[PDB]
Amino acid sequence: TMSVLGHYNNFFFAAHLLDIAMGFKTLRTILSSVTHNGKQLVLTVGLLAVVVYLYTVVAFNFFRKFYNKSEDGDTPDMKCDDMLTCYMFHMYVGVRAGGGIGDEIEDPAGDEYEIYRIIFDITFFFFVIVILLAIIQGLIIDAFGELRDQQEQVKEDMETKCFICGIGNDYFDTVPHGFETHTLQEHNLANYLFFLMYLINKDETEHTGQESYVWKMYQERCWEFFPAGDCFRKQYE
Amino acid sequence: AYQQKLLNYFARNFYNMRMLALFVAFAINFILLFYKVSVHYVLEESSGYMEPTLRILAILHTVISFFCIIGYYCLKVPLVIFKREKEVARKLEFDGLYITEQPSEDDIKGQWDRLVINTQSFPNNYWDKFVKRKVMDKYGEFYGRDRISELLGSAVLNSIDVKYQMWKLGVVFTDNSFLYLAWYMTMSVLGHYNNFFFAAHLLDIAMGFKTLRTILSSVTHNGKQLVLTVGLLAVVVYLYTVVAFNFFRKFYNKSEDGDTPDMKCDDMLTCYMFHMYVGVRAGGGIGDEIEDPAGDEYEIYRIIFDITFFFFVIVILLAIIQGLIIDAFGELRDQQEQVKEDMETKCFICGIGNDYFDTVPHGFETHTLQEHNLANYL
Amino acid sequence: VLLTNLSEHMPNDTRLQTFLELAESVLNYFQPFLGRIEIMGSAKRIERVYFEISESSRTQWEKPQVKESKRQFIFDVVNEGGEKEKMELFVNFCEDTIFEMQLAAQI
Ligand SMILES: [Zn+2]
Ligand SMILES: [Zn+2]
Repeated sequence: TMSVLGHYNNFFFAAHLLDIAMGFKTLRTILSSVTHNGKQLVLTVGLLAVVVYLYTVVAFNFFRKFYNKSEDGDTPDMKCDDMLTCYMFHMYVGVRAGGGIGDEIEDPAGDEYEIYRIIFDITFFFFVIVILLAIIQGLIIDAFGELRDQQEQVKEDMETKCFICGIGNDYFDTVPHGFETHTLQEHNLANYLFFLMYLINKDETEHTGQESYVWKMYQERCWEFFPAGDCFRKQYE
Repeated sequence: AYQQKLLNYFARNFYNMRMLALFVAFAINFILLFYKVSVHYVLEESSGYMEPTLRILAILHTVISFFCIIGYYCLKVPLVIFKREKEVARKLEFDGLYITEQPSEDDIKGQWDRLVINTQSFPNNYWDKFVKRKVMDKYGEFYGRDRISELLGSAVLNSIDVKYQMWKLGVVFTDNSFLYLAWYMTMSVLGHYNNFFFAAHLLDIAMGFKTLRTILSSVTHNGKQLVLTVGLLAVVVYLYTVVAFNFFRKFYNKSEDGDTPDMKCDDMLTCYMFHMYVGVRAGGGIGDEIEDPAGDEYEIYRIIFDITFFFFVIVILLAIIQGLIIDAFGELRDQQEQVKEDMETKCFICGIGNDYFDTVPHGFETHTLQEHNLANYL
Repeated sequence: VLLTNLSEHMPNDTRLQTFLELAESVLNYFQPFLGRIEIMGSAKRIERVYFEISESSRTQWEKPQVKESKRQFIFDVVNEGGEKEKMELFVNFCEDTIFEMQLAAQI
């Protein structure tokens, strides 16, 4: 439908580039680097929405006279006191500062409130700029460590335990070069896929006895038939 | 009859009584978004009865914060007070602490409970009323048989044990959770006296949304070493404001040019306040807000002062509190990784391990859901 | 199939080993084609069942996207899969992927 509107306007036509959400395979990892930790992302920013709101409450009483987007009072002096636009100041500026909100404000020069001004502003620089943005810094970074771990869990529990049989690497090192064989001959996942093909592909009259067993087991969905522990080697000597 | 029957409503309704308090705290504070000065004033680009709905809801909120803690007084307060009697009871039985140990000056929580053991009622909420006589018959003939029995033992005004009840509230008050909800209610009290500090109820989000509690836990479980890092930053910055206090005093001008009545911010109090209000808070080091040198003898010493201050503070120390929070993720993520690893390995009671119960087909699941299955031991 | 079954049930028969290595060229033709699994065929000693891997469904397993879906499955289990449902998920993997190839064969 964005391609439809290209014939109607060839501008919003080019917002097709968010195919890169599901396009390049490699890039999907880096966008996954957020959205698998993204549920707690929002609430952190939702926290930042709230914590900043509490700072724009404090200034709403105590430091109202320090807001000047306007030059000097000489200009028709905008003092940005209205709690709507005051909170919009603290997000358009105080969140977005780079140096805290005490960069874009009347910094004090001898006031009774100067001690209360700095302490308002040191903490706002820490509790928002330093610490809360580092959360969404680190939250994304843990998401790496959360995904990297999972890929570390795969190639560890694939190499330990053969997938069906639950065994472990150790038992199949008795045989020379064995675990590789056990994963490429004895269970070799695809065969259970392929066997399952073989059964679906044939008629129940045409089943062999082992297979007609299995088919009954399968339509039952009883799942005994997969080797739990005792795969063939461990059955014998 | 109504006072005990409706009592059972609040305890039943409590987590809805407490969350709905936060949702009311949302919509109120969504309207404290709509203030302005003129004397303080409420502009209305809405229905004209919105300031009555604020008077409705703010009274309604303080209503909730009172009727919910009555439910708290019968939900968790009894559990806490269960726990406190328990600790004393077993420590009389197995330590005999008010017989022998006579508890230390720290944790007056321990010392608070000396009074209650004289009472009849003492193990009310412990379901195990034989505590008091058992201690007698463990420690009578050893220390004092009726020395310890001496230690132990309109109509509403004297039916209850006063000493028990004074003890009870003394433990109730020292609950951090009850004191919280009390601190949440006294902000609701002042809403009837001023509907502004009323909206500082939103730090219920410290203990409100379950999911958000993780992200605030992302700091405070590493927060002890957080402070000292910032406490380090307090000290390291102080040493830079010592260096400038001799060597670069003439470079401070908040003032325009010297043309203005030239503020040169030399005073060690306000100089250190400069380095925190600016140098800590720079974004680009303190050499952004200072007379940057243009040919001085001190220029080499100026930059080297300022390169290092940009690194040792802005680059490296803030990255600590960057990474300190980030390790806290990795410190908590690990712990949740330890749980679901040592739950799946070893069955909790029996210490065994996963391996032994893979002999049986599909076995470990059975062993954890039939053979021990924690809840059964409960 | 049978010679495999003679061997893999009953090894260490030189009698058979002579006979099997004489049948070598056959086995090499069907090593891609013979599938082989293990199940518990109601004697509850574990049998092994041999079958025919069809060449269409053989090849279609490896190539494009099943290859991605395979390791996708494995990360579906090792990341989030429980004990009971592990084998129950498995065919739910399979049946989908079976149907995938059945499309992709009739193309
Ligand atoms: Zn296996
Ligand atoms: Zn156990």
